[PDB]
Amino acid sequence: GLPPEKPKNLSCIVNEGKKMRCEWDGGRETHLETNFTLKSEWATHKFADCKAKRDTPTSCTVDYSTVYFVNIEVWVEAENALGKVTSDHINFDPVYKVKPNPPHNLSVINSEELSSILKLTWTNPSIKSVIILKYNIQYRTKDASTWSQIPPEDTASTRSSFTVQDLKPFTEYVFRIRCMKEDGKGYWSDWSEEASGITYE
Amino acid sequence: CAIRHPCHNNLMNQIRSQLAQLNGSANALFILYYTAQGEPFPNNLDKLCGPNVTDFPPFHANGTEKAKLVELYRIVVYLGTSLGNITRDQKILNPSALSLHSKLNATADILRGLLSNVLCRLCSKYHVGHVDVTYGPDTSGKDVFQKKKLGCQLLGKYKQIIAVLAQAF
Repeated sequence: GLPPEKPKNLSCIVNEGKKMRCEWDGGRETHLETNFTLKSEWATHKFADCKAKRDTPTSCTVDYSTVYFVNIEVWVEAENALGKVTSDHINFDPVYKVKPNPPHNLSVINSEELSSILKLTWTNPSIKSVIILKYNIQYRTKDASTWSQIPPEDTASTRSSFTVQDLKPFTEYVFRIRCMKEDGKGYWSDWSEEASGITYE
Repeated sequence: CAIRHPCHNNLMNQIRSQLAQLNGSANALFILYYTAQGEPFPNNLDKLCGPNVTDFPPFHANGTEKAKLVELYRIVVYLGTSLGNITRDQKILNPSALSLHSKLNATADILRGLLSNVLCRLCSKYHVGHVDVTYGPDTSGKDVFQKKKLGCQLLGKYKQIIAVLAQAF
């Protein structure tokens, strides 16, 4: 048997609404019974330790609720009969580790009296009240194998609608959208439900 | 002023974000609260849910940064404790107002974070030594109705003061 190696690649994620979760790479098999503990603390308060389950040995979901705008220091402790070691510490504001819920209620309309025009409207996830949003808008013809995407720069700040143009006349289109913190620090949300619509000619 | 590691270097911007956060959901917390109490609160908001600065800590938006943070600190503590009593009672009096309990805790969480950050700039920048105490006297001093009212007036005061605080930093 051997002593535990320093855990590495610690990274945390905060799905909107849920408690924070961190994951890490354990290291070379110890052949011994090794315990992992996720430590976390504000500069003024030690939070409850998080002990990794056997089922999920290299990941932990804390027991405290997520508080944005307050840096939290985090690290992992590994231990077995032969040794007790800790990972490097990371210190971040939970706000940069968010995975919003997908925008919902996506819908299409031809509110332009023109063909090459379609307007999408949707409802932003609740996290909008905390972070400014960025998006990826994808579209494709009803019968097409792959998606096309609208330039990222054209959908770089919070909005609840976008009007897509330069589309081919009398054509049906499918759409989907996803979002995340405007500065790119975080995780993309899952895609929204698809929405279709046809154009004039 | 005991620290567990170096306080953050973007404190003032973070508390600003924290105040905005509070300010932007206070109205919803207030609304949730009276609506959950039922008659005679929804119809008599002005005399059952007004903003009374009782013993409530003061705030001079015209003060220095240090002076405002110290007042902000005593205010958060006061609100923080007032909020615990309110929720304690509300879980008993209105066991069904699930949404209400939830938003109460959510606001309590945001408030604790504010204390941490405020305490951090106050210690790191002004070497304050420590800040003086002031709590809300919940107590059993009141039949069910006085609780409900005191609660409703606190949130009323909270909604007003928070807005004043949100744009003074």
